[PDB]
Order: sequence, then structure tokens, then C-alpha cells
Amino acid sequence: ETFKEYIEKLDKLEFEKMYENDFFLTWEKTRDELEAVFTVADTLRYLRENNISTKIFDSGLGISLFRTRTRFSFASACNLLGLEVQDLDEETVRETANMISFMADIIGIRDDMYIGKGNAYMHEVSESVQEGYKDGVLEQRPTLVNLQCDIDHPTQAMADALHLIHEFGGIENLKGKKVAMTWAYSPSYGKPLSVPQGIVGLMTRLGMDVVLAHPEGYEIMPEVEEVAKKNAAEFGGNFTKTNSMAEAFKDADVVYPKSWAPFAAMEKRTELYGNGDQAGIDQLEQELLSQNKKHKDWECTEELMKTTKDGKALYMHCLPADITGVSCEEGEVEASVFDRYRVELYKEASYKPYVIAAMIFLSKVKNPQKTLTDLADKATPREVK
Amino acid sequence: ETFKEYIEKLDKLEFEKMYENDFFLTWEKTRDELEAVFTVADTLRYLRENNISTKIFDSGLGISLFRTRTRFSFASACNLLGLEVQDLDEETVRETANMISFMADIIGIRDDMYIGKGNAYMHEVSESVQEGYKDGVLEQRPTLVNLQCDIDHPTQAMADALHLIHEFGGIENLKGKKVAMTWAYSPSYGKPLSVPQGIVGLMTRLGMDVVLAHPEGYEIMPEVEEVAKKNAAEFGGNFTKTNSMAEAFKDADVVYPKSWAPFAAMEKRTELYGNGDQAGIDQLEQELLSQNKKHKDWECTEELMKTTKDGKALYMHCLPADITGVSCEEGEVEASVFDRYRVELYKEASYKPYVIAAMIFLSKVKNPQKTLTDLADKATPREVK
Amino acid sequence: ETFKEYIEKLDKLEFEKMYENDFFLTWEKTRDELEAVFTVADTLRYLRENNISTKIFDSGLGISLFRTRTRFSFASACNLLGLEVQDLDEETVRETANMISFMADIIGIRDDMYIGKGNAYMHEVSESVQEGYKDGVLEQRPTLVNLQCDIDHPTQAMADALHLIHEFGGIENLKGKKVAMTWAYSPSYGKPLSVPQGIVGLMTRLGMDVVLAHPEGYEIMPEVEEVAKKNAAEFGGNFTKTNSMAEAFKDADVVYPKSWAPFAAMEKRTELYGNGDQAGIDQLEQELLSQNKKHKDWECTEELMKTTKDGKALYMHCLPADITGVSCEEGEVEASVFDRYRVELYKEASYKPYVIAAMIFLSKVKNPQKTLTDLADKATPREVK
Repeated sequence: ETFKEYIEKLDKLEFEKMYENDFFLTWEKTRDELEAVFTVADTLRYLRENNISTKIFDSGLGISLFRTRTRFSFASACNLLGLEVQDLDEETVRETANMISFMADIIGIRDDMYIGKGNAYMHEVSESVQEGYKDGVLEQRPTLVNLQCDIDHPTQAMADALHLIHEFGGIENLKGKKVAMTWAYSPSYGKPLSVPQGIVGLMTRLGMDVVLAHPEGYEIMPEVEEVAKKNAAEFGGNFTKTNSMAEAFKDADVVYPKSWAPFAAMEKRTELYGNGDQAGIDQLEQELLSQNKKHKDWECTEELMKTTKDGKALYMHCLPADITGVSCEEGEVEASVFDRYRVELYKEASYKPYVIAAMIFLSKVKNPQKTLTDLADKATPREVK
Repeated sequence: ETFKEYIEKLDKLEFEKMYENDFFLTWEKTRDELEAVFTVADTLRYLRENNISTKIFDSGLGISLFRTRTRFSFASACNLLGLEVQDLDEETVRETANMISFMADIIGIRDDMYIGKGNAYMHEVSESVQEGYKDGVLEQRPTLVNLQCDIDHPTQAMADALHLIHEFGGIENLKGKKVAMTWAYSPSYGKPLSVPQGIVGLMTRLGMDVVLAHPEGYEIMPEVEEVAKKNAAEFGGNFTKTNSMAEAFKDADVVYPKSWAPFAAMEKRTELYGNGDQAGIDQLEQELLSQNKKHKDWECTEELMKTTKDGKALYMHCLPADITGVSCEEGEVEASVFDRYRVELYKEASYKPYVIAAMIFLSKVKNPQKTLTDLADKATPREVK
Repeated sequence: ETFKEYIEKLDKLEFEKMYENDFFLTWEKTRDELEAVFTVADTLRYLRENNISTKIFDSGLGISLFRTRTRFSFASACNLLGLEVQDLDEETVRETANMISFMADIIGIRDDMYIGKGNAYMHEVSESVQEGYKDGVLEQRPTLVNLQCDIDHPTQAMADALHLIHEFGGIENLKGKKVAMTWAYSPSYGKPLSVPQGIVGLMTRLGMDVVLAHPEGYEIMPEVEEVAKKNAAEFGGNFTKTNSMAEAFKDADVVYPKSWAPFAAMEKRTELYGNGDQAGIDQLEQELLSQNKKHKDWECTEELMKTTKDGKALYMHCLPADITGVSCEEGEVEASVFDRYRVELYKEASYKPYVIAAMIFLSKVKNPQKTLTDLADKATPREVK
């Protein structure tokens, strides 16, 4: 698409509320706001593809706050816009939020290890930073970008959605398509549910036919099931739950098989972690290990792919995947399946840097159309031509 | 204040000796030189508040040299001026000083754990770097900024002084004001004396009525007492020593209650550390723990605040403070007292980034007035307007 | 030399193949290509010496990939050209190579601990990154700079060669000169052979009279001996092997005495490391310790220096050196010898940042003459004048 087309698309969307605001969960934003992230994403790509610098800050920091793929993804986005990243180690939160912010425009936060704690922690940082700006402590109001929490993974989900839009030739062609978000076997102890919950909560916004397929006992956060049901019932398409991998793969257009630990188990883990009972934690993680040992047959196999739409549904995975007979003895996907989609899987990952930059752009530029246009006319070369 | 006023103030100060020089101790600089740091501090703030970039380096490094609040403070200052920070791990010093400096304009150093070692280490680095410049090894002469040593904490003290100037409406209104630099209870083993010595050595320059209040046995470096006595006797005001917290708080205009380990004890600690005797160190730190256990009553309490000027002296603390019943069982300050000054305490901290930038600016720009004016006329936007 | 002279020198060299290519081993490049690195090195120095910024990237990353002197050397080079460095911790390599590269223009790699593994690892990264560019995963093709491997140390060797060119007044004056690359005693377990192999493989290109002097049993990689023999026999000068330190020092114009572990021993070490046999490794390193204990007499001494050309051959060492009676009980060089050449040794090290920048420049600028000239005419100040 040409540059004129991108600007014209933004003009028929409404997104004034994204300015000087945070980004936590995809479903806290409107459909227009989500579409403004996609379009600004592609616009920044267009400009960089044509050797046009999109630096919008002459100085200022972006605070990275972990508690290494998203590490480089955030660093990339900041540098593209002209921000310099600083990493932080790991009313105390209020104090930490003001002390790091004096010359910070952005704060990216990853906190995904504990159910309940991660999302609340980001709200506290935002609130603290809002008050500091009001009380004159801070010259600006830093906007927060959720780089992964216990509830959602918005940068991953939106990068995944944008991949689909480009693979199927527009956001409207996603309507009616069948996406299988399923569980798969991992040797690992227990992975967060942010990706499964994140793409189920997002794809349901895009009018798709979404199916959540996991073995019994691996239920996701029930409040995210409720968000998906609403989404589908309100803005078209469907949401379905099932305990059969085959039933989900059958006639699927898209396939997303990644493992996760049971929501309930993560609630226990956090309470035990809060109580301090390390002996209980060790037992819980051993109990999970042998529970998911009973579902090794959950693997994205060449036989399963065969029962997909034309035997070639787009395989998606956030990476890295557990590849059977390469990364581990038994895993999420067969080697030959992975290899055949390798190019698509990497191209999928390429959208993440642009998605974070778009979120930053939208939260810091009151008139994106004008500034994007200003940046295009000046045409500052990022490389020597 | 307007921009014209800042330049005119610099014009009636003399500071030619700050160019291509280091900053170690506040009392090694003249009163005019100190006032040039305040004014350049406020000028850079003025410019950034009005969206005007103050980048003065197109490329070059600022070497950070620790041996996380000042970490971000130094990184902020460097980035504001256009320098990129690089962290170093922790005639060998001479070699290290030349090898890191080839494309370094600034070196910030924090070395505050051992009495005698820290200040000597910075002199050696400076000297090495001076000689390298003379012998053609180095294209430039990197200027050093003391980010905290065993003797003084110049960036903290000057940020604290600048806070006062803005709270009381000018540097001349500080004359006659009563500042209580006192000890307080901390559960921690033993904190450096750089802050207490630093603000006693600085506030005595500003014609204030300074009182050093600590329990018997907690004497500061006696050479810093001598600097304060001289300061007061020479440039007006007073310096007093006392072993009563109440007597210091009575009618105080400003109150600075932070704990520190006895100077003498720090001399032992270093000798033991030099001798290698770890068994002695462990005993010394246990001996301190129960010594300051006998002075839990040294706390900035709501009853003490009540005996201050109008019951509302400006509470100052470098942060973080030991808050009783929040951060610890028994600490430096009562929660309600802390909370009521929280806004001021954070605003105090905001001056540190600008103080470091000013020191850098003054050490690298032969004509500050002209360049500050050049930067104002060009008016390069740091953010999109 | 003036700027006009540098450009004219580049014009009578051919180096079109360096564009969008990697730099692994000095002997994989032509003599003209090597001379293009020297000239671009000196040109960037000339420009910076005259306060002229040489930033060529407005945004983009340089990935540093270790597996602290070259750390700062790489960071310096990147920043000079406008790139921002990001450090990485330590088909998986293929995945890692694409995931870090989305907005990376350069990748510097240090991997020098294991014979066979290091050079192969860089070829795999390059190949992966090449394919990604072809398949549309990557917007650009990142060029690799070998920051040190098991075979060569190209940035060190070229910095060393450039030092010589400036010490003896041109690359043509090196012809006929006698360079003693010799072993020396180190207390350390076992150092890589990349420096000895690197300068023997390079100096033989420059028509010099190179002698490899090491005690029996310390043979270097035999394939690098073969490269040196060829070099000398093909492009003039000589290569000789000897087991006498004196014979190598006699009438030497240049002296390079640094220790290294026997090539053969490094082959064992890696196999043991590959087999996992840690008990064998511990024994092998103890066997080396007492082997080189039998050659403490291999020291660059004041008596040896006396038998050099005029008793003042240029002493060279990559640094840091083992100095006898300062850094250790017994080492590579006598203190008085080291001290007298300290200035030259540091100036030698100063070329490394410019050598890395030159390699980057040549791999990313299709017309160096034009852009270097463009940068000179614009004359963007790096410092305020």
C-alpha cells in the first residue's frame, strides 16, 4: 500500500483516547483503536523500508522494567523513535515510579510469573506517574506499555493479528476464518497463560471463528473466556471451547498450538509464593509435570496438519517452540511441520518491534497523520543512500 | 524566571576555571562556581520545560564507573546532552583510565564504601587521563564527576541546595535560616557519611545557620568539621555541634535527619578490609548494630516536627528513608511526617539529573552563555509539538 | 596527511567486494581491501580530530555478542557511526540470528575459548542472516565483524599493523623490517592463539621479515603457519620458525612477546569439553601450568631489548601484559621495559576503535569516497566549538 492510503485509513478511524494513555489489555481498547495500531505499525514499516527515519524524540528515556526476545524488541522500538532504553534491575512502587521517570517518556513492563500481581503492579505504576505529573514532580506523564503480564500479551497478540491481516490480504478477509488456539505438550514446568488468553481475547474482536482446545483441567482464566464470548456474540463470529485437539484442527484455517499451565494451578502457586511455602511450590510443580505427562499426544503433527483446510493452515507460534526430536524428546510440534513454516514464523515475529513502536507513537503524538506526513516530507535518511 | 534573566546572572559570576576541570568536593570550588551550577541547572530545566533540546554532543561516551538512583540520574544527564552512557564492571588504574577514554568525554565515578580510598582513586584516574591527553594517546581530556565518594556527595548536596533556593525564593533568602543536619535511627549496618558531611560542607557556604546533631560517638570526619567552621566564620552564618536532637530541631527552618556510621568505625573497617581480616569486619559491624540500637529514640517524629518553626520546617532526605512501621519496625521518620512532605521530597530528587548535566555542561563548554543562547534560538524540539 | 590525500589513496585501491560482506580472517581479504581499512581508519580519525561528526546511521542497532576492552572498543565504534549497541547474554542459532536482527545493521561476535567452534559459529550466523534477507524476514542484511575467534583476531592485528604504519612512516617502510612474534611466560592457565596467529598471518602480507619464536611444544595452528609461508613466498619478505628467543630478538626492529597455550592442547580441551569430561579438563590445565613453568626464562627483559636494533625495537603487546614484580611474581616483561614503551602501547590500543568503525563503514557504504566527502563538507560538529 502507498503512503497516501495509510493516512486515509487513519482518517476514517477514531483514536483520540490513545494519546497520553497506557496499553494494558487489548480488550480495554476499541476496535478503531486496535486498527490504529495496525495502520501505524505498517506505516512505520513503509517508511523504514524506504530509508526514511521516523525519529520523533531528540532526547529522553524509555524505561525497561523486567521482573531476551522482547528485550531486543523493546530496545528496537525505542531506538526507532529516538528514545534510549535503560534497564531497571527487578509506598515503595510509587517512589520507584517517580524516581526513574524524571526524563522518561515511556515505561515498558514485563511481569508475567504470578496471577493477580502483574496487572495490579502496572496500574500502581501508572497511577503514581499520573499523580507525579499533576503535582509538578514530573515534567511529563510517562505512558506504559504492557510487554507481558499474567492476563494478556498485547504486543504479541497484536503482532500475531497483524501477521494474519497481511497473510490473508486485509482485516476484512479474517471474517469467517477458523483459528485453533490449542494446548500442546511441553517438557517445561508451567508456562503463563498470557498468550492463549491474549489471542483468544483478540481474534474474537476480528470476527473470526475461534476455538479454545485444551485437555480437561487446563482451563484458562474464566474472566478471559467471558471476554471472548462477549466479543464474538457482540461483533460477529464465534467462540467455542473443546477438549479435543482433532475437532479443533478439522478444517482449521489457522493453527496456534502452544502449551500453558492450568489457571487454577497458577492461583495456588501465587498463594504459596505469598505465604512463602517453598516446599508446597516444589510439590505443585512436580504435580503439574506428571499431569501434562498424560497428554504427550497433544502435538502439532503432520497427520493433524493433513486434516486442516487443504492440509496447509497457517501454523503460528510466538517462539521458541518445543520441537520434537530437536529441542527435546517430545514437544509441541513435529520437525517437518515447523521447518515448512519457518519463514512465516519468523516474519510473524518481525511485527512485534513495529507494534510496540506504534503503541508508543499513538500515546505520544496528538496528531499522528500530520507528524507521519511531516516525517515523510522531510525524508531524513536512516542509512546513507 | 525568563531566559534573559538566567544569562544575565551568569554574566555577573566568574567561572572560567570550571572549563576542562573535574568536580570532586563542593568546597574545592568558589562561591561563584557553585552559583554557576545552580543557574545552568535551572536554565537546562527551563529549556526542556519549553520543549527545547539541549544536545551538545553529536557522538561520544560518558563512562559510568561504579565500585540504582544515581545510575538513572547519570544516564539521564548524559542523554540530555547527547552523550551515550557505558557502564564499567567494577599502573592498573592508569591503564584502565586510558583504555576506556578514547572516545569518552565524561567519567562519572561512585566509590563510597571505604574511607581514604575513594577520593584518591578519582585523583589517580583524572591524573592518568590528563597525562594521556598531553602525550597524544587521547584526542580529548575527559572530565570527572564525583557521583559519590567517602568524603562528599556533591551532586546530592547541590541538588539539595537548589531545592532550598527554589523553596525559599532565592539564594539570598537562605541567609539566617536554621538547618538541622541530624542523625536518625537506621536498622542498616553502617551508611557512609558523605551526605551529612556534604550538606554541612555546602550549607555553610550559603550563610545558613547550620547545626550538626548526632549522638556521642558518631563524629563525622574531623577535617569536614574544620571546613564547615571555616566556611561559616569566613562567609557569614554559623556552624554548631550538639548531642541533642531536640536542641537542633527547636525553631529549625529546615530538617535533614539521616543516619550514618561513625567516621572512626569506618577507618577501622577499611584497615581490616586492607589487612584482609574478614572475622574482624563481621565483629565490627555487629558492634555498630547494637551501638546504634541504643539510640532508637533518634527519629524525626510528629512531636519533634511540632517544635520546629511554625511546626512545618521543610523535611529533607536524599531517599530512600527508613519509615517507621512501613519499611521497617523502627526507623528514621514517622509515616505521617514522611507522607506530608512526599511531594517536596520527590521534587528535591528531580534536581539531581539537572545538577549532573550542569557540571558536565560547565566542564565542556568554554562559553556557556553563547551556546545556551544558540540552543535557545535554534529551538530544536525534543518532542513533536 | 590532508583529507584530499586520503580520498586519492582510496581511488587507487579496489575494494568493491567489502560492501555488504563480513570480516572474519585478515587473510580472506585482498591486500587492497586491507589497505582500504587502514585508510578509512585514518580518515575517520582525521575527521574526529577536526571536530567533524561521522554519523552515518540515524537509527539502528549493532548487536554485541560475547560467548571488557573490546566491549568498549565495539561500543565506541558503533556510537561514532550513530549505531546503538545492544548486548546479548551468551536450528537454534539460525533462530537467534533472525530474531535479534530485525533492526540490526551490524553484529560483532567474540568467541575465542574453543578451537573449531568459534569460526563455524560465525559462518552459521552470517548464513542465517543472509537467508533471512533473501526470504523477506529481514529488511537488511547485517554484516558481521569478528571481534575475536579461535583462529584470528582481525581487529587487534589490523590495529597493530596500523600502529606500525604510523610509527615507521608508511606501509612501504615496513618492507624488510624484522618482527619477532614470540612466546613469553604467563602464570595464567592457557590463553588463545588468536593474537599470535593473527599478527603472523597479517605481517606476512606487508612484506616484513616475520619470525615465530616459541618453545618446543607450543606450535600454533599448522594451517596458519601455512598461510604465513604462502604470504611471504608470494608477496615478498620471509617467515621463519625457531625455538630460541634470543635468535628472534637479535637485530629485531619490532618485538611482540605474548604467551599462548599450545594449539594441540586446545584441541584436547575442546574434545573434553564436547565429551563433557570436566575431570580431564582440570587435569589438562594443571598439566599446562607446570609445562610452561619450565620456561619462565621466556621474558622480554632489559638484556634482551639490548640485543635489538639499536637496543630500542618497538615493543608491542595487545594488553594487558603480565609485568614481572607488579602484576605477578614472574611474567611476560620487565617493569622498566614496559614503562619506557607505555605511551606507544596505549597509542597502539587507540587504533582498535577506528579499525572496527572502518570495517563497519566499508561494509555499509557503497561509495566511501563520496560519503566521507559529504561528511567533510557538511562538517557537523561533534562538540560545541
